[PDB]
Amino acid sequence: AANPTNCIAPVNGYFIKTNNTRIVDEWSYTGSSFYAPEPITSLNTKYVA
Amino acid sequence: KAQSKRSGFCGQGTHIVSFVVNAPNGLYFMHVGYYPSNHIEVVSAYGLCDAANPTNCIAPVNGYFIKTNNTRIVDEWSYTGSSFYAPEPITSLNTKYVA
Amino acid sequence: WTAGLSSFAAIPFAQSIFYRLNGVGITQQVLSENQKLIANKFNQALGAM
Repeated sequence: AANPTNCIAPVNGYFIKTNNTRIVDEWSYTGSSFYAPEPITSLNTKYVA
Repeated sequence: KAQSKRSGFCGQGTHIVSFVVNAPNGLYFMHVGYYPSNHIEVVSAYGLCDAANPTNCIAPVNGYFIKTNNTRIVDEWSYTGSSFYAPEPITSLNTKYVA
Repeated sequence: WTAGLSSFAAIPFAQSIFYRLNGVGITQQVLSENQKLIANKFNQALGAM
């Protein structure tokens, strides 16, 4: 709802609970840190989908 | 594997998609390439200086066509930059502009 | 920076050399200003060739 939105920049992706992805092969390498401004919102709002 | 970060060979100028075709006694390569087909001259604005400590400078494209905030460098439209398009680097000394 | 096509057109040759030097090496535009007769040294290198 706020202007920053979940986005895919590196491996990213993931599902519920915002970002739950690891750039490294080992799982949970990153807790969910990243944030950053979102440039635009795509169609099918509430989701970049 | 990757259209981006590739030396020109897949297609003249921009290359969008790459495909593999089985030629007789060999391998045939089919590639999708983008050619502008038209050129229109517009004045760029190499970045801008703002009261915010990080100035807005357009890293991806040379400059902004109008109002020091424009993004019509592509096929169509006259969309104005909202500053999301231009990344904000550390300010560099220049005359009322990132230059 | 010709990332895609020739849409970027042209930029001043002297300025382009300074920007490319800044990207290639830690030498910076402020350091280049501190350096004296950098262009003359480049001319000497062309003369040596």
